Amino acid sequence: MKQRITVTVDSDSYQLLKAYDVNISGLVSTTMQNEARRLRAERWKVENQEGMVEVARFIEMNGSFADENKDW
Amino acid sequence: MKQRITVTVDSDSYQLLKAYDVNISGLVSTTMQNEARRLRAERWKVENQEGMVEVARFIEMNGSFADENKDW
Repeated sequence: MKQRITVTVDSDSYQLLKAYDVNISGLVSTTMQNEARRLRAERWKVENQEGMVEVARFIEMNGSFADENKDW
Repeated sequence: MKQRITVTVDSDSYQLLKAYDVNISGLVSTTMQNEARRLRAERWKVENQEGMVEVARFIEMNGSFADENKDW
């Protein structure tokens, strides 16, 4: 069978991601796999932060691109 | 008005999170806000499946506690 899990966004941030990469629906269940794997009843944290992205800072920014071709 | 993002999981990991924390739908859009600001998603889904969490016995179930638990 299947389970329809739907977060009615438009107001929530979902739109932002899909607004620039409407490839999250799958992500939804993916973001869980991570929170799922790590899921094991007991879970600590307190304070975690080291490297941020790598071990200094990298990432790549092109500027400001939406995600639509529009009409022309 | 609103946008219905429906990731019919049941098979996907979504269920894994709701199975032990059915507090993701709203979360979905949250994970986006972070992936929205930073707008730097990633591509790395699953490869194959297992089809056996353990190996002993696990016939059709209806539920009892949490969502898919037994006792503790």
